[PDB]
Amino acid sequence: ANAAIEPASFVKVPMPEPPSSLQQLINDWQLIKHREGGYFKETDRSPYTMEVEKPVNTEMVTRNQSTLIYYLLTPDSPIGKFHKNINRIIHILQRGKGQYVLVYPDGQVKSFKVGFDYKNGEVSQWVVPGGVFKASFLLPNEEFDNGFLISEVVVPGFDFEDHTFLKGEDELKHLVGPEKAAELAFLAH
Amino acid sequence: QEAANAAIEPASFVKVPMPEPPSSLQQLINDWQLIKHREGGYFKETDRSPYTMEVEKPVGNTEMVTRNQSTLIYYLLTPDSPIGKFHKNINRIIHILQRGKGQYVLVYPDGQVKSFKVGFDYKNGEVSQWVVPGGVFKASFLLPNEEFDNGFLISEVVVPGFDFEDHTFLKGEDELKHLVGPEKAAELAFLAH
Ligand SMILES: Nc1ncnc2[nH]cnc12
Repeated sequence: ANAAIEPASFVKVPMPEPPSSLQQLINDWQLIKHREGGYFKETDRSPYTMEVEKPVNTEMVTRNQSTLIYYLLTPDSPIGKFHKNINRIIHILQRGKGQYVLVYPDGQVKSFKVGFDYKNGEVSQWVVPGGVFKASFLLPNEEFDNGFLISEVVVPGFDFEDHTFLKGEDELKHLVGPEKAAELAFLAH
Repeated sequence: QEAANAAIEPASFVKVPMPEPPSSLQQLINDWQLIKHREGGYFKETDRSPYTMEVEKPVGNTEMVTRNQSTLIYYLLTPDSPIGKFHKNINRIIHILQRGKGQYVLVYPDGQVKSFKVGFDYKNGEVSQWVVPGGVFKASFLLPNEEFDNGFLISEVVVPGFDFEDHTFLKGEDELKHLVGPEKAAELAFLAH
């Protein structure tokens, strides 16, 4: 809790197209649609590898030390559906405004806003622990033509073998009860 | 080195820094509890991974060492402290533009010296995120802008996590000379001593 989930109109019913400025940026930077939704683009992957213990009795797997991506939400596709990661993820706000909703394994729900107006409780830099489900949606905002741009750094570096989607609203019901699950259903597959 | 090469051109602020920072920035400094950094500017370590990693460090001949997997930082340049003075780092550092505008000046051990601008107006060669290879000396300075009241705020991620052994900062222009023509160095002097 803390933020109050109130999806703008384009969040509930996404728009067919994003404003042209966001289109430009999308094409110039060659961002692509992510599995979760929104646009992204891995811009860095450490040349350094590191061995890491991973449960299968565990097993050693090797990953890059770190990975960086640009992640962008837009009226075009404003939601980044509920997904979980093995490693902690660092998020750095760059432009616009958005909101995050985290579902902890014990079933606790947390939601907060991302933006540069810290006085009004807007975070511009946040970390979400591995194992914690997360989703985020675009918040309307001028200043960045209704867009939301952030940078993400994963350590060890991202690897889909470490990524897992919330299995629909079902598993949501299991985690937060039906009444809450229903509320956050728009953020899941 | 894909960043568009930029023209090193300070402003009144840079060469003749202000006495105190402008109210809005000063307020941010107080609220976020940012401290003036050794190399200049203000900062704060926001996140230091609880998870660790063993890394091999030289002392040829080397030896293992434990490091936090990563460190996060808020770095801000203001008209009263507009320069991030030249300094190296064993590891690569990821930089992410957040507010304001600025310019970076790098000096590779080959003597090679690139310089680019940080801003969101990429249609003009400005970059919003950049990685500086360990080993390279980096300096940065403030660029007048209105969006962020002449401030320049970025975030830096270091992995392995920052340790003082990983840090060093060239002194005076002498070392700057034996890295760049004593001439080209003269120009890049305000980012040194
Ligand atoms: N580098 C990356 N590649 C794919 N999905 C990601 N999610 C976060 N970072 C990612």
